[PDB]
Amino acid sequence: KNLVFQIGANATQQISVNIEDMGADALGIKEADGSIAALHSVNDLDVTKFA
Amino acid sequence: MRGQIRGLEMASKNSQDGISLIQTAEGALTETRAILQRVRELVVQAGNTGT
Repeated sequence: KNLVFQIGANATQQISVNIEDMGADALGIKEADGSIAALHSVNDLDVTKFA
Repeated sequence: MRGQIRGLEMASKNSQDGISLIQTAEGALTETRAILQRVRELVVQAGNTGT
């Protein structure tokens, strides 16, 4: 779902744009990951697990 | 001679008349061209507003 800004008057005089950020925007392999790299943005481990 | 003379002036009148017919059609097509210009503008603007 790439974003096409028209830039010039004629055909193809345009570009592409993309973007992604949300809760699950931690370290991204192809998906974020499973038990890691998703919660770290979404659910911190700072419950007790550092103790 | 006279036949071809008066016939010739009449033919010239006929020609001018043809010109003015062309003037009408040309004005219609002028305006059509303005429309199509506006259309193209809306197409370009539509192009970026695909995003």
